[PDB]
Amino acid sequence: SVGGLYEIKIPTNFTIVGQEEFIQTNSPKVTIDCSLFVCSNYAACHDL
Amino acid sequence: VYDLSGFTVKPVATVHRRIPDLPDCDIDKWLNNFNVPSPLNWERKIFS
Ligand SMILES: *[C@@H]1O[C@H](CO)[C@@H](O)[C@H](O)[C@H]1NC(C)=O
Repeated sequence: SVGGLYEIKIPTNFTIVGQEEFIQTNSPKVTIDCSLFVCSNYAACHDL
Repeated sequence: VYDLSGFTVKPVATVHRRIPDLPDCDIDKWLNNFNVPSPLNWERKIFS
């Protein structure tokens, strides 16, 4: 501080900048038919 | 709301395809041969 004053850079001209942000709030609702995935339609597999 | 396991559509017919691997005997081709021998000089062919 020279004489009680500090050197500061103060803006003399400005613009607006746009900044886009994506926030994920959802995901695909995956549904699995567990019996059809594991065994398809085979009776011996469904029994096991 | 309940996701009910609807049946898979049952196949109505069967399709089989496979290379026969071994060649055809073609017994008819040799039997249809017009130059048939006499019993005196009977011809012999082995189909293996
Ligand atoms: C501010 O900047 C813009 C673009 O750089 C210019 O058109 C405008 O004249 C400037 N204004 C001042 C006061 O410096």
